[PDB]
Amino acid sequence: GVTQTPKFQVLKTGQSMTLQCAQDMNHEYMSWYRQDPGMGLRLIHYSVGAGITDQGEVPNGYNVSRSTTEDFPLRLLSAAPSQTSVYFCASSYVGNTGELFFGEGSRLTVLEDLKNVFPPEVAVFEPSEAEISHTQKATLVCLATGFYPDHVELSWWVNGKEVHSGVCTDPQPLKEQPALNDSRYALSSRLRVSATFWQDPRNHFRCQVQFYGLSENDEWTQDRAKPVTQIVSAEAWGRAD
Amino acid sequence: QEVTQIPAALSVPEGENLVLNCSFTDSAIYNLQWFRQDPGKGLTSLLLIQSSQREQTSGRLNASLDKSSGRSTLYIAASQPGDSATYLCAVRPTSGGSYIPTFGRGTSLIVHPYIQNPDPAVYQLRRSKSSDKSVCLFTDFDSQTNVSQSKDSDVYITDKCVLDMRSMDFKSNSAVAWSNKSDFACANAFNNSIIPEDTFFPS
Repeated sequence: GVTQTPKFQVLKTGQSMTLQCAQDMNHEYMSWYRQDPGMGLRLIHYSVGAGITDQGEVPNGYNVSRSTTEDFPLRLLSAAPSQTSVYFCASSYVGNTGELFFGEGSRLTVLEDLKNVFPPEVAVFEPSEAEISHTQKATLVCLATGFYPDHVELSWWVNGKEVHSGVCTDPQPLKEQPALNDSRYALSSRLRVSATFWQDPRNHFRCQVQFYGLSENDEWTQDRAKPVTQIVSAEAWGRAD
Repeated sequence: QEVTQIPAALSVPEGENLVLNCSFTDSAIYNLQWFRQDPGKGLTSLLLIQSSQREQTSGRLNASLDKSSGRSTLYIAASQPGDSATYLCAVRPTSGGSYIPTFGRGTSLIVHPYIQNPDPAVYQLRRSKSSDKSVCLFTDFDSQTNVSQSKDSDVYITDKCVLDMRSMDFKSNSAVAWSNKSDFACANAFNNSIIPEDTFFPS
């Protein structure tokens, strides 16, 4: 397969960084793309073979090398805000079918000031008694708010087991301050169970949000906890009421 | 040289067969590949059509290719809510063409669930442990119902999503609205969109 790292990254303007891409399919061809809203996938650099490298459409500000067949590093010597994007590495056998194999992507946010990075606050709202009486169902809502960048993963756990049944999370977070490019975000999710299940006090419901933020090496001079990668959670227990 | 995908966005009720188009200005291509991309995830390959092929299939998916006209069509039979995603089309050059692929901007597809028994209602959900926010849930509405944005500064309304209670073979739509624990009951948040006159608004 194709493996790129890191999956998420926050950089302060000027910092250097290398996005890694490795494939174990003996593919001779490797390439890097950046994907931006409505901008589609744009080729940055490509390598038709080990030792060979060529620039793409938006090579500006990026450096690549291909000393080996398995690796194709994309380096940002001095990260700029404009380089905030989702990066994809793709490979394929030289000729053959031409089938491209993509990595999972690397979400990078470059900021002038890291003070704009905030972890999510997470809260769980318990089922409405009116919903229970009207439908015999009970919907819990998890709300994650005030985070930036939008590098999060929300999941529900019932009695320690991750659940997918009866759940749905907003496809995309919403901006709390619409006009701002670095607006903080909010994301909601719902978990619906039968009223009887919610009415059992032994049932434990947990909503957790993994937030990808700063590394425990970045300089932080704020009177608040450094917004490092972390999990923020909220929980509730069923109630006979 | 240029890849165009239309419609840019497609909304349809589940069960309907779907048609997605991909066009390219340069007929000299080595192959065409269709991908699926879920929000915040990577690209999953769906079908690959070589220049020497005219059709490729995989389950409910089947794509055709007409190099001369610079066209490829992806057909999705009896669409399902799970088919919702962005579909991307890409073509690669032939005869020493830098091997450089060209990607279209994609088609965003939403397949809406059929709600057998609509039961539109707005419910207020309390506490986060108290002293936090005011949250409301608009739920069980038919898929034709659209949720718009509020005209208030301290009010937020999410997009709608469908959840499936497997055991009961029951699906339901919902949207969440909230404000800041104060002078504004969230049930009032949705009064900016078109909703059933019989929507249930319990206190």
